[PDB]
Amino acid sequence: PPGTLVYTGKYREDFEIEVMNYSIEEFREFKTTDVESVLPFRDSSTPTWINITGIHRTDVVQRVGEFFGIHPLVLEDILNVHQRPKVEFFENYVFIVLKMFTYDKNLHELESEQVSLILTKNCVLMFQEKIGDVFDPVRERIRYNRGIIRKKRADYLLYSLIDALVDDYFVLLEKIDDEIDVLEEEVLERPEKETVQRTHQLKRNLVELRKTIWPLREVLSSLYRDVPPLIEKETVPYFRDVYDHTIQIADTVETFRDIVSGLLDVYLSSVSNKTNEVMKVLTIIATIFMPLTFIAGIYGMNFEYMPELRWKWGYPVVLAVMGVIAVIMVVYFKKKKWL
Amino acid sequence: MEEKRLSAKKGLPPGTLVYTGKYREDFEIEVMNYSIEEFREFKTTDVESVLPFRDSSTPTWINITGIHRTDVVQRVGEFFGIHPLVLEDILNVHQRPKVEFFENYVFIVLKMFTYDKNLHELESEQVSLILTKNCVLMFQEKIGDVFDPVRERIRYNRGIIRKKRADYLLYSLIDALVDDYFVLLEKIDDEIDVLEEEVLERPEKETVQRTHQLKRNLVELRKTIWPLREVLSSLYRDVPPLIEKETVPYFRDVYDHTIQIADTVETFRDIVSGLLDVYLSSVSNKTNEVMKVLTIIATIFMPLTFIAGIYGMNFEYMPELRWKWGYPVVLAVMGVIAVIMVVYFKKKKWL
Amino acid sequence: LVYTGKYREDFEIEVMNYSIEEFREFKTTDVESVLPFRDSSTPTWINITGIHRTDVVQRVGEFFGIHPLVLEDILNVHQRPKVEFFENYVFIVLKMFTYDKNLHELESEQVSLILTKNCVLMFQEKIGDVFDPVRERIRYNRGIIRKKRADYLLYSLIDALVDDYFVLLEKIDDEIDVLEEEVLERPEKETVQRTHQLKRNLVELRKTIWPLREVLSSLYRDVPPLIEKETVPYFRDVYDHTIQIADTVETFRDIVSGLLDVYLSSVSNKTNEVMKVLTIIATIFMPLTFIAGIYGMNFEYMPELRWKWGYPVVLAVMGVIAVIMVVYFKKKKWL
Amino acid sequence: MEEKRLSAKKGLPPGTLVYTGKYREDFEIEVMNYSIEEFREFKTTDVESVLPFRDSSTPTWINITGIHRTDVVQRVGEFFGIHPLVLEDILNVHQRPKVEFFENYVFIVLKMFTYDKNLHELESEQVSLILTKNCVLMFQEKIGDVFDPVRERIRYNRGIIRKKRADYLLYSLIDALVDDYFVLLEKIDDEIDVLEEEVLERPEKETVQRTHQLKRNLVELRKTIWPLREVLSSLYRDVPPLIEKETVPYFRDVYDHTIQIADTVETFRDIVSGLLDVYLSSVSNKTNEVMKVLTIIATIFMPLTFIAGIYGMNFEYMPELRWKWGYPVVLAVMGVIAVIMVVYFKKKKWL
Amino acid sequence: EEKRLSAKKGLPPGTLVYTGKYREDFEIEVMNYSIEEFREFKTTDVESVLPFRDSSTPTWINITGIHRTDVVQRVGEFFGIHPLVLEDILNVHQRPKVEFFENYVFIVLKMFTYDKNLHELESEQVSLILTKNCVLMFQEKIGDVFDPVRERIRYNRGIIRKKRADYLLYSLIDALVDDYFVLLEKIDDEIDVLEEEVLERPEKETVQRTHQLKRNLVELRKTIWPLREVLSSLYRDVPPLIEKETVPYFRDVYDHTIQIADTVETFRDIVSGLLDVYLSSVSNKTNEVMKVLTIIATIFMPLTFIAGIYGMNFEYMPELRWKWGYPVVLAVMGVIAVIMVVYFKKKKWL
Amino acid sequence: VQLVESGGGLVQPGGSLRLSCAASGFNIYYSSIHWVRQAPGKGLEWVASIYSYSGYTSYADSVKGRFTISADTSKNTAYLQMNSLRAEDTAVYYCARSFYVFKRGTKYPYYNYPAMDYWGQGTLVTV
Amino acid sequence: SDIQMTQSPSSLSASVGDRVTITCRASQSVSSAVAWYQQKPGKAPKLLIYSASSLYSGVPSRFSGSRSGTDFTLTISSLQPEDFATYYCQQSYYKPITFGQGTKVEIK
Ligand SMILES: [Mg+2]
Ligand SMILES: [Mg+2]
Ligand SMILES: [Mg+2]
Ligand SMILES: [Mg+2]
Ligand SMILES: [Mg+2]
Ligand SMILES: [Mg+2]
Repeated sequence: PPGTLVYTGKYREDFEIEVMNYSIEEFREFKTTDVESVLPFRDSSTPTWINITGIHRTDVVQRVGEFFGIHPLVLEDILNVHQRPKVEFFENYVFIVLKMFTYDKNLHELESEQVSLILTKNCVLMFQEKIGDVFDPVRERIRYNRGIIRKKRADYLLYSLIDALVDDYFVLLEKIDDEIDVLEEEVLERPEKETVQRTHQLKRNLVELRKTIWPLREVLSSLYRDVPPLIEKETVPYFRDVYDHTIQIADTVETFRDIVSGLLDVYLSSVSNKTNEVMKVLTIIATIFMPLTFIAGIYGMNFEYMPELRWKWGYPVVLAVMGVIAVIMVVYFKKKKWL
Repeated sequence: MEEKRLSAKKGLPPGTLVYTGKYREDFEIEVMNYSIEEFREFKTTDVESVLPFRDSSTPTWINITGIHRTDVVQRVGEFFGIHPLVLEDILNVHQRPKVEFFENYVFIVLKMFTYDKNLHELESEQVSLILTKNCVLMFQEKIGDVFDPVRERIRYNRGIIRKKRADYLLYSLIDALVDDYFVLLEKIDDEIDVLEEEVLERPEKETVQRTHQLKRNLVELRKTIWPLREVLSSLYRDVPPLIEKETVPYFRDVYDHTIQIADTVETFRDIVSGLLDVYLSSVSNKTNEVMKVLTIIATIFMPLTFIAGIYGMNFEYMPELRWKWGYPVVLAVMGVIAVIMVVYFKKKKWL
Repeated sequence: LVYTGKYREDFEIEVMNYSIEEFREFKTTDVESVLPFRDSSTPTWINITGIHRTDVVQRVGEFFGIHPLVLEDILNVHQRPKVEFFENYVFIVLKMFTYDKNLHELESEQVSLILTKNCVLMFQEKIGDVFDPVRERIRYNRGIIRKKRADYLLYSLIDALVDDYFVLLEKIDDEIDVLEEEVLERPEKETVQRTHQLKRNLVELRKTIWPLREVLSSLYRDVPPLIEKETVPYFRDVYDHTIQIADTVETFRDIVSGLLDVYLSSVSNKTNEVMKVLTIIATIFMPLTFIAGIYGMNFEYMPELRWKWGYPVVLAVMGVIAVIMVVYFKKKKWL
Repeated sequence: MEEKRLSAKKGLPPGTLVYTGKYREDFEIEVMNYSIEEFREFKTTDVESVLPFRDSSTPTWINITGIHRTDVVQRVGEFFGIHPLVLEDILNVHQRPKVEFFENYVFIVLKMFTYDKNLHELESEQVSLILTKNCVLMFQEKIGDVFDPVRERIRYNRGIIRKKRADYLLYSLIDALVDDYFVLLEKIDDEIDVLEEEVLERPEKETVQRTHQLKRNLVELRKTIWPLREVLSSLYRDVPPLIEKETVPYFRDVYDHTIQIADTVETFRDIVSGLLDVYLSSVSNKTNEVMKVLTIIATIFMPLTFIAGIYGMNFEYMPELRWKWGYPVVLAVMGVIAVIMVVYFKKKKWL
Repeated sequence: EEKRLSAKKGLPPGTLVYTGKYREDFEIEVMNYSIEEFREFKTTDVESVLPFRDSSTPTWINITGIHRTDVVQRVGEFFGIHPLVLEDILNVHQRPKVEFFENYVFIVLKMFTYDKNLHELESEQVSLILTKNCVLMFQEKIGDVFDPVRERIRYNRGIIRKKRADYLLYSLIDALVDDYFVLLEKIDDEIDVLEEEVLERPEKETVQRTHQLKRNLVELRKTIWPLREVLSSLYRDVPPLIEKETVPYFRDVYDHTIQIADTVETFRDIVSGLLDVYLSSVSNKTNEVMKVLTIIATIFMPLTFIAGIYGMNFEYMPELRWKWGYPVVLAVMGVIAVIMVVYFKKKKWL
Repeated sequence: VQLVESGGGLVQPGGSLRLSCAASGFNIYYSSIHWVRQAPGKGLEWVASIYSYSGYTSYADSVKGRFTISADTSKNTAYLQMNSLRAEDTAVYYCARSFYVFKRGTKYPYYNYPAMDYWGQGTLVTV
Repeated sequence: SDIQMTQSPSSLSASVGDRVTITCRASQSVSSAVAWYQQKPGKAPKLLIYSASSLYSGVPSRFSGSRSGTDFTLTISSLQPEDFATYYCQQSYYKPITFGQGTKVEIK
C-alpha cells in the first residue's frame, strides 16, 4: 500500500501507556490504560514524558501522533519495526528510531525491539513494542530526583534516553564478551561439530549488532553537529559525549568481529591437533605390533629343517625377543617425541 | 575472450565510437517533458523530433534505450555539445561507474545489475546520465529498467519530482539505481542464506563450486559498487553551480545509501569467507571421525590378531597345553584387553 | 555518578607541592584538607586513589568547577582514553596496563589527569602505580621537574605512563619470542591457547594505543592555551614514543598473524611425518607377512614349495623385497 | 640475480649515467614531425641528426630505442636541458613509474610489460617521456613497442592528433601504454580462468607452482600499476604549464582507465587469494576419499582376519572341529560381520 | 640485553645514557672539505673539533661510539641543541625521525646489516645533525656505508666538492638508501631460495626459515615506513636550512624510499602467500603418501584375509587338492590383485 | 475523482440518519475521508474523519462520542450514521478526500500535512 | 485543548484588478499545514492552496501564499468579477482541525 499505516512487527501482547510529568521542583506519575487523560500534557510548560509501551493498538498510536502534531508518515515509521536507527528533524519535533537488544543466553538468541523518540520541546514521546524496557536509570533519576534532569528541559530528557540506550548497548557488549569467552574456553578443549554452528550464530549476531550500531554513529553525529533548534545549544556537548561512547562501541564490536573470525581458525588448528592425537595412537600401535608380528608369524611356517623345536625354552625366548623389540620400538618413539 | 573482456577499442583514437556491448537488437527514445504544470510523454524512434527539448527551460527526461546505433548517439552528442570522450565512455560498457563535472553538463555512469535464480550469473547493463541544466539524457542498451517508480512519479503528480528541476530528476534516477541495488542485495542475501544452510547441514563436493561462483559474483559486485562511493562523494563534495544547493541533502541521502550497500557487500564477503572456512572445518571433522573409527578398529582388534598369531605356533614343549580341557585359555585375555581398551578409548573421548 | 569498575578496596589522597626552593608531601584521607590547595603560585599535583568512593571525586569536581561529563567519564572505567580541552582545565584520561608473570593476562587500570592552571588532579583506581619515578624526581632536585610549571608535570606523568607502556611492550616481546620458539619446536595443545589469548591481548592493546596516539597528537599539535609553548617540544618527544609503541604493536599483531597460522603448518607437517613412518613400516612388513601366510597355507599334505630349505632361502626373498621397497622409498627419499 | 638487482648504482654520484638492464642490443632513433598539412619521418641511427628539432614550430616526436648508449642520452639531455637526476632515472630501468615537473620539461617514467604463453613469465620494459613544449623525447630499451597504432594514426591523418600540440602526443602515448595494459590484463584473466577451471576441479597436484607464479605476476603488477595510478593522478590533478587546458580532460579519461586496471588487479588478487585455499580443500577432500577406502577395507577385512587368527591356532583341543561342514560357524559369521560393517558405513554413507 | 625499558626506565628527559649492545671503541672522523682543499682528522679529542663549526667551510664531523656519552654531551652543549635531542641521540631502539629546528635539523635513521648466517638483521643507529655548514654524525661501529662518500670527497668527483653542507646531508642519505637497496637484493636472494625450497622437497625446516623471513621483513618494514616519513618531510615542508636547488636531490631519494618501501610490502605479501604454498605442498605430500599406504594395504587385505581363511587348523576342512590346491585359490587371488591394480592405478591413485 | 453524497432532508430532533458519499476514481481502503459541516449562514467546521485502512474514526470534540462513521470498500463508499441528533446539527454536510504529497529520505524530510482536494456536492440536513 | 485559528478580515471590499490580502493566525505554531479554500455560495468549496506555499493544479497562477511563522498570508494579485467568494483558512497540523471564521468579498 502507498504510504499506509500498519504494524509490521510480531510482538503483540498488550500496552501500558504511562506518563511522567517532571518539573523543576514538583513531579507526577499518571500511568493509565486509556488514550485520553494524557493529551493535555502537550501544552504544559513543564516538560513531560509519555511512554506508549506497546504499539500493537494502532488506535492509540494514531490518536497520540495526530493529536501531538506528528505527521502520519512519522507514525508509519514508528509502526514499522524493520527500520534501522533514524533521525529526522521537523519544524516542531525531532523523530528518532533506536533499537534495543535483548539476549536469550540459555539458547543464544539476540532479539531486537525498536523504540521511537519524538521531542516536541514540551514533551518526549516514546513508542515501544514490548512491555518492560531498559530505562530504570533515568526513571529512578526522575522519580527520586537523584539527577540534575529536573531543571534542564526536554532536551536533557532525550539525552537521558539516549544514554540509557547506550548503557544498555554496553551491557549487551559485556554479555557478548562473556559468551565469546565461554565459547573460547569451550573450544580448544572440547572440539565438536556443534561449536561451528555456535560460532556462526555468534558471528551472525555480531553482524546484526554492527548493522544496528553503525547507523547510530550517523544519528548521534547528526544530533550534535547539526544542532537542531529543538535541542538547546547547552545540551550539544552531552550528545557529543554520547557519540564518543557510540564510536567506542563500534570499535568494540569491530574487535569482537575480528576475534570471532580468528576463532574458527583456532578451532581448525585444535581439530588438527585432535586428529593428530589419534594418528600418533594408531602409529604407535602399528609400529609396535606390525614389526613385531614376523617372529610370531615367521614362526608358524609349516616347514621342517629348522631349530623350530630344539631350543632352550624356545617359546619363552621368542617371548623375550618380543619384549626386547617391543621396548626397542617404545624407546624409538618416546626418545624423540612421537606421541 | 567471451566478449566480457575489454578487447574493445585497442589502438583506435579516443573519438572512435565502437560499441563495446552486445545487446544490439532494440532501440527507441522515451521522452518526458514535464513541468511545474505541464507533462508531455511519448515513445518516439526518430532522432530529430527530440532535439527541440534541449533549449526548453522546462526539465526534460530523454531516455535513449539502445546505443548500438552509433548515429543517434553521435548526433545527440554533437547537438548537445557533448565531449567526444564522453561519447566514448557512453558506448563503452566495460567502464567503471564514474562522474565528470564539465562546464555545461554533468556526466555520470552507473551499472544496473540484474540476477537470475538457479544459475548464479550477475548480468550488468551500462546506464549513463548527462545533465544539461534543462535536460537529462539517459542512455541504456535494452528495455528492462528500474526507473518505473520514477516514471510513475512523473506521470502522477506524487512526490516532488513533478515540481523540481532536472537536478532532482537526476537524483531520482540515482535513487532508483540504489533501490535496485537494495533489492539485488536482498536476493544475494537469500542466496547467502541457502548456501549457509547447505554448508551447515549437507556438505557436498558441489558446495565448493557454489561458494566459489558466489564469491566471484560478489567480488565483481564489489568491483562495481566501490566506485559508487566515490561517485556520490563527488556529487556531494565541491558542488558545481550546475546542481542546485537545495537538492544536495538528497545526494547526502543517496551517498549514505551507497555507504550502506558497500558495508553490506563487505559483510557478505566476510560471510562467504566464513562459509568456506566452515566447509573446511567440516572436512577436517569428517577426517577426524573416520580416522577415529579406523584407529579404534585398529587398536582393539589388531592386538587381538597378534595374540592369536603368537599363541598359535608350530612349536613344541610349550607351556600352553590343553590343561584346561577346552582350548579358550586365551580368548578370555582377548575379551579382557578389548574391554579395557574400549573403556580407555571411551574415557579418551574417541567414539 | 556511579562507579562502574571492579576494584572497591582502596583510598589514599596525596598532595605534592614543589618549587625551585620549596617542596612538601601531604598524604592523608580527608579531602577537605586537600581542597584548599585549589590555587597557588607554586604548582601542585594531587592524587586521589580509589575512585570507587564517589563522594571525594564529586566534591573535588564541584570545588574545581568541572563539567559533570568529565566526572562521569572518570568514573566510567570501561571508557576509551581521550582528551578534552576546556576554558579553565584540560582533561586527559588514559590507561595503565599490567601483565602478570603467572597466568599471563592483560589488566587495564584507567587513570585521569585534569590540569587546571597551577594544579594537577590525578585519579587512580588501584593501590600503587607506575608513576614512582616522577615522585622520586620531585623528592630530590634533578632534571627540570622542579623548575617548570604544572605543564611539565603533566608531561612527566605522561612520560612515566609511556615508559610503563614501554616495559609492557618489552614483556610482550619476550612472550612472543618464547611462544615462537615453543610453536616452531614443540607443538602442543596449550601453545595454541596461549597464542590465541595473546592475540586477544594484542588486539585490545592496539585498540587502546591508537587513541593514545590520537591523544598525544591533539595534545602537542593543537597547542592549547592551557599548556605553554615551552613545554610543547617535550610532549612531541613523548608523542614520538607512542608512535613506536603503536608501530611495534602492529608488528607484534603481524607476528601473531603468523603464529596461529604457522602452528597449523607444523601440525600439518607432524601429521605428515607419522604418515611416512606409518606408510613405510606397514609397506615394509604388512605385505611381507602376507606371503608368510601364503607359505603358512596348510592344505593338509600340500605339495607346495617344499625344498631343501623350506623356511631358509625363503627369508632371502623376504629381505630382498624389503630392501627393494626401502630403495623405492629412497627414490623419493621421504624416509 | 642478473637483470633483477635494484643495485648497480651503489655509491655513484647523480650525474653518472649507467645502464642497468639486459636489453643492450638494438638502437635506433625514429623521428616524426607533423602538422595539420604534412608529416615528415627522419628515422636514423645518427644521434646528431635529431638535435635541431629542439626549436621546431610543429610538434615533434623523438623515439630513441636502445638507451644502453649512455652517450646519446647524455648528449640529448645536455642539449634539450634535462637535469642529471632525470637522466640517471631514465637510464635506471628498475625505477618506479613516476612523474616530475620541471621548468621547461615534463618527465614521465612508465613501464610496459609482455606476457608469454609458453613460459609464465612477465617481461618488463621501461619507457621515459620528456616534454620540451615542442618535442616528445621517448627513451626506450628495445624494439618492442606497443604504440604502433599511434604511429599509424599520425602517418595516415586518422584521429585528431595532427591538429594538436605535443600535449596530445603525450596523451596518445600514455593511452597506447594503458591499452597495452588492457591486453595484458585480458591475457591474465584468461590465465585466471584456465587455472581456476584446472585447480577447482581435476587438479594435477602441481597446480600450486603455477598459482604461486601467478601470484608473483600479480604482485609485480600491483607494484608497478599503483605508481602509474599516482602518475596519472599527478598528471591531471594540478595543471602543468606544459599541458594545455583543452588536453587536460583526455588525461583525465586515461586516468579512469588506470583506475579500472588497479581495481581489476585487486580483484584478481582476491581470486588467487582464494584459489590456493580452495585447492587445499580439494586435496583435503581427496584425502577423505582415500581415508574412506583405507577405513572401509580394513574395517571389513582386518577384524575378520582376527577370527581367522583365533581358530587357525595350534590349540590342542577340539571344541567343535567336527561336523564335517564348510564351516559356516566361522564363515557365515564372516559374511555377517562384512554385511553389518557395510550397513554401518552406509548409515554414514562412507562407501 | 638491550631491548627497550632501558636506563631511560625513569630519569628526567635531559639525561644522556647509551641504550645499545655495541660498546667497543670511540673514533672521531672529522672531514672538512671545499673546492679548494680537504682536511681530515681521526683524533679522539673534541676540542680540536668544535672550532670547525665556526669556520665558514663545509665539514663532515663524524663521531662513532655514542656510548661515550661525555663526547656527545659536549658536542650538544657546544652546538646548542637542547638535551632532549641528545637523549634521543643516545637511544638505539628509537624510531627514525626528522625534527627541523631553528638553524638546525635533526634526523635519525637506521643502518641495517644482513648476514646469511641465521638470517638476522643487525640494526646500527645512525643520527644526522645538520647545521649551518656542518653535519654531525653519530654511529655505533667504526667503518660504515659512507666509504663511497669519503671516496667522493677525498677525490674530487661529482658536484660534492662544489656544494654546501646540505648537499652533503643528501649524499649521506643517498648512501644509506643504497645500503637499503643492497639489503633488499639480499632479501631477493633469500626469498628466491625459500621459494625454490618450497617448490621442491619441504624438509621440515623451511618453515622455520619462512617464519624468520616474515619476522625480518616485518621488523624491517616497521623502520622503512618511518624512512618514507623522514624523506617526505625533508622537502615537503621546506626548512630554511636546505637550498631550493638541493630539493630535487631530496625528491629523488624520496622516490627511492618509496620504491624500497613498495618492494618491502610486496615481499611481505609474497612471503605471506608462500607460507600457504608450503602448507598446501605438505598437504599434497600427505595425500600422496596416504594414497600409497592405502593401495599397499588395499591390494593385500582381501587376500591376506583369504590366506588366513585357507590356512586354518581344524579337523576336516576342504582339504581340496582338487587341482593340487595352488591354482584353486591362486587364480581368483591373482585376478583379484589384477582387478585392484587396474581399479586404483587406473583411477588416478598413483 | 468524483465524490457524490445522498440522504438530505428534514428529521425530528433526537432521531437518526445515514449519510453516504460514494467515491469514484480511487480506492477508499488505503485512503482517508473527511466529513465537514456548514451551518446555514455561518462558517465551516470539521465533523468527522475516516482512515479506512485501520478502520480509524475521529470525531469533533463538539460531537465527540455521539456520531458514527465508517467506510465500505466493497462499494467504495463512506458512510456516516448520524445519531443523538441535536438542534444545532442542521447544516450542509460535505464529504472530502484528504491527500498529501511527500518525499522520504532527506535529512530534513519534506512532508505535507493533509488537505482536501476533492469535495462532495453537499447534503442539506434540517432538524 | 481546542486550537483557536482566526482569519481576518471578516469581510472586505476589493475592486477588479486589485491585490487583496487575507491574513490568518493560530494560537500555536502549526508549521506549514495551513490551507486556503475558496467557496462560492452555490458551489461545493475548492482547494486553492495547500501547505501555504504550493499552488494546487487547475488553480490559476494568480493566487499566492506566504509564511510568517505563526502568520499566514494569502495574496491575490488581480481579482476577477467571476472569482468572488468566501475564503477559508484551515489548519491540519493538529488532528482536531479548525477553519477560519470566514472572509467574504463581493464585487466592489
Ligand atoms: Mg580509448
Ligand atoms: Mg574510457
Ligand atoms: Mg595366522
Ligand atoms: Mg644514485
Ligand atoms: Mg597355522
Ligand atoms: Mg623519558
